[PDB]
Amino acid sequence: GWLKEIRKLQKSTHLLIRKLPFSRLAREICVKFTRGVDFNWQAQALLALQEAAEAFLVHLFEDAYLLTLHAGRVTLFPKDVQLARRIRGLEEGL
Amino acid sequence: SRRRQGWLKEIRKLQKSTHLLIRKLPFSRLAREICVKFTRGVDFNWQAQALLALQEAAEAFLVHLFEDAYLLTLHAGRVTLFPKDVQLARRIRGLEEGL
Amino acid sequence: LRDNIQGITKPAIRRLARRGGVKRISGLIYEETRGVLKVFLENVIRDAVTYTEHAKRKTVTAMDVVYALKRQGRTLYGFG
Amino acid sequence: DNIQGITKPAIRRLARRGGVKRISGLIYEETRGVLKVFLENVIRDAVTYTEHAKRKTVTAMDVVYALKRQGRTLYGFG
Amino acid sequence: AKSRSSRAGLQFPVGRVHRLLRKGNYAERVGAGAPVYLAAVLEYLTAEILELAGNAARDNKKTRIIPRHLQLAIRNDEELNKLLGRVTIAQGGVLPNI
Amino acid sequence: KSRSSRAGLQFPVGRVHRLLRKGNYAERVGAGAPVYLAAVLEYLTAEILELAGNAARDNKKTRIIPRHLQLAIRNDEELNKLLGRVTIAQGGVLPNIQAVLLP
Amino acid sequence: STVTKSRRISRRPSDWWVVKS
Amino acid sequence: TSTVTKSRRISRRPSDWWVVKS
Amino acid sequence: RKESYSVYVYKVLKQVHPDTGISSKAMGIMNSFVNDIFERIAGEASRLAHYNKRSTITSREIQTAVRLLLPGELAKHAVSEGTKAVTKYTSS
Amino acid sequence: RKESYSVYVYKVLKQVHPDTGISSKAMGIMNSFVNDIFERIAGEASRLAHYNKRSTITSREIQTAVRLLLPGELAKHAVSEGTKAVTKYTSS
DNA sequence: GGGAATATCTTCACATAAAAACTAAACAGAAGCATTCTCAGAAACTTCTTTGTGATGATTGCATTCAACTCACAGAGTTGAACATTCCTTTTGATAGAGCAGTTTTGAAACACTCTTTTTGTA
DNA sequence: ACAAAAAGAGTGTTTCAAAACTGCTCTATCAAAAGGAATGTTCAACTCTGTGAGTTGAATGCAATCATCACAAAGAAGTTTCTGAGAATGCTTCTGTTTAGTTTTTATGTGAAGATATTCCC
Repeated sequence: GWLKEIRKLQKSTHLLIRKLPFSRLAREICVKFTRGVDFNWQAQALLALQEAAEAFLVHLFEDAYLLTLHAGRVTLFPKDVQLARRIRGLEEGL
Repeated sequence: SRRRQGWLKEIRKLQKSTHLLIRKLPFSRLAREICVKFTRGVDFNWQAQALLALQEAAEAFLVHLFEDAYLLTLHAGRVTLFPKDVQLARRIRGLEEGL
Repeated sequence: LRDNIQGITKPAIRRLARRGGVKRISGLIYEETRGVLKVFLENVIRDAVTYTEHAKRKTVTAMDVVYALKRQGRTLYGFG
Repeated sequence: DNIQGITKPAIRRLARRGGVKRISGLIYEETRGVLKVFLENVIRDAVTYTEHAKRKTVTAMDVVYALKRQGRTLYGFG
Repeated sequence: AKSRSSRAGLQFPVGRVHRLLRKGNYAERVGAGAPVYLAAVLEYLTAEILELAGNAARDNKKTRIIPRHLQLAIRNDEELNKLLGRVTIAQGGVLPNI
Repeated sequence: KSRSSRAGLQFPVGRVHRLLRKGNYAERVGAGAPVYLAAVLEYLTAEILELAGNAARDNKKTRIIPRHLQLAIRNDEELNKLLGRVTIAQGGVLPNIQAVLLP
Repeated sequence: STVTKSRRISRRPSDWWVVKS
Repeated sequence: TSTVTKSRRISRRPSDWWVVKS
Repeated sequence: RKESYSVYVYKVLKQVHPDTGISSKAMGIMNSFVNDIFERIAGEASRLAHYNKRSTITSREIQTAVRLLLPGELAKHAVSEGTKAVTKYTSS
Repeated sequence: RKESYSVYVYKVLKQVHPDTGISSKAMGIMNSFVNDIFERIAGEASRLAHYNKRSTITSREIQTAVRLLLPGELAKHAVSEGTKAVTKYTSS
């Protein structure tokens, strides 16, 4: 089952996170980063921000999985994600 | 025993020195060989500082790569650095940082 | 805290991992991934709004996001 | 045998400075290959800079520029 | 009544490339053959990408190039993939791996 | 009557102005831009040199060397992140051994 | 911890790959 | 596998560049 | 008003695949790609001229910058194309 | 005939550690560092001016570039020093 | 332990390589002023984001379980560090010596500027 | 048809390239010399495998809920145009401050020496 799920997802291109939850998250981060002046967001700005975040996460998962296999496991762990971030090296992994 | 921690003394001594660890003449021979393999015509000369900077960069690169690969070693529950560790560290660093 | 980070649901994170090719996922991966996504967004959004307020604007443009990513080393193509 | 010029003890010292305790036997060939790959990339760009200038000697600045364009800034030789 | 692009045998605007070079303050002065060379290179790279993208659209049994096909074309050529190593194609997806 | 003295800096405002004008950065350079940039550069070198002098003093030495610069940089997270992709010649590494090593 | 001439705490780069809570 | 383009530029697919080859 | 490379990308597409259409979003991606590569090459040529204390970006800087930025065979063919174009251009 | 920031780095060193010296190699590294950071900030300010269709690099671009390049606490004190200097400079 | 033994520590002297201090001279920055040209500001227009509503059905969430995994470990098998001896390769110091980089000078080509004509994307 | 960008011509400027020249620094050599690499052996120390115990994540199926889609309105914000004020540039003159070259100190690394700290035996 997971196999057909993987094969179906790897041939699709649509975004996997829901646009409205992603928008809420991005907006609350922005208001935490503000200096007392609120900002608006073009609809394309949030789509751009979500396209990049999902690509980043997918690539990070690929790297982390290689670490899982190196350790002889098939189950992805938080230590495999943490180590992939450490090897990527403080700008690509961050 | 034969030597309690002979490697540990070596590590602790090397990690506080700053001199280059490869020999100048072998390194320069190798570098010049590669350079002529690139230039079909007449070889270039090399400033002593040019070869020195090349060796500094190469050694820093290799040391950082060994540090990254040993993390994958310990990740696999080992203590012996295997070639697969270096290969994976190169693969995860990417095309730029891992050549 | 109640939500807005829990909006990134387990099925969404699982879809991301499956597209990444992960066959089997632990249970702490979800909190790990929410944290990673948060730190990623904080870096990009900070730079985006820095651009946006250097221009004397109040709307974060797609080009601001594109510049933020480009300066962080990730080039995005579909939004020029 | 210029690639064989990098000796087993030199590679071992590199790994020890990197903090490695135990080193496999194939690590030596692996490290020679990796070092050769690294050198090919930098030397190619260095001689490209040197050829763009109408020079026949490779300069510390040529190596520094090669490294910077590959994303590895070097500070001691500017 | 002859464009510099036509004189070079190119489809890319030599005049526009020249104007961009001059106004981008890359240098205080621009040679005459620089925009010609640059437009030729840009056109060649565009052709190389579009060819592989069209091949991907073909064997994907489609008729129009979409971002998916550009992504497939880029990530399947080693040199193009090395060139666009830090580039994200929006709506591009990934390549099937294990 | 120098601009550096007028701004309270040790770094050369006039030289920075000339470098900005000659570096193909923009057509025109404001009057305060070299002042701001020189102040920033002076602050950054002050930070680095302070940390490096401390590192040298902790080694019972009175001359800063590349080793001390490296120790100062790699031990401050801000500077370590700023100079992330920088190699310092003759700087060595940080004395860091993994915990599973030391018995 | 360690403070410079300016009130800038120069913390050492302990760990960043691990997420916080 | 390897595919020649509409030029003499032979366009190979990416491989395990991370492995040292003889 | 707003400049782009959509018309020229379409022309070269007609040359290479005379029967294949391109999507609006794919055309935007191609515009982004052209701008990106242009900026890379132009900046590399700029800093080359600045290194060699020159003040003009000639077709020689563009050639060296192309050699620095592109991988092996890509760079070989790109240099060939550029030299061919400048020869055909001056031969007029 | 070759300009270097050695004298200014040495002045700052005397201010911060009045009885410490610096080796020649360390001074060369300090020169490389200053040049590198200058180039980073100036390139970013140039890109900003070009994004906003401006032709002038003002102290506002330098500040924004400093905010983009330097990590947080570093950038705070950097912009503090910069604004302080420009105020003291315009006050004359 | 308890004294033995050494490697690792601190201490002193000196040569010296290296940094600091001094000098002139020379080059670039400051002063002053005329000119230019860029950008702030205001006003009018437009357009795009926010906010709100309603349906809905597609998607998430919750609970179980058990098959599919991870983990510890004990024994089997493999190998890398430690060590003793040889020698050979690297280092260092000349030593030409000459090839090439760096400077200057000059001069022809080439590019910027400007005005005109002309082609090209909307009408 | 018309506005905007681009060729086209011609003039003035400037810059880069070819030349000649100087000295400096790279290469090639050599000669000891010594110290460090190569060699071989061994065994303690590691990796690998297989098993069994313990854990847990995918699968499944329900109800709940909320993302999405559409739609509308408002108005906040962005865009365009225009103007002039002041800020940047360009140019000339003069001096002061930076740098290259001397030349005067002086950390420091070495080396030797004494001991303190670490370590073996039963």
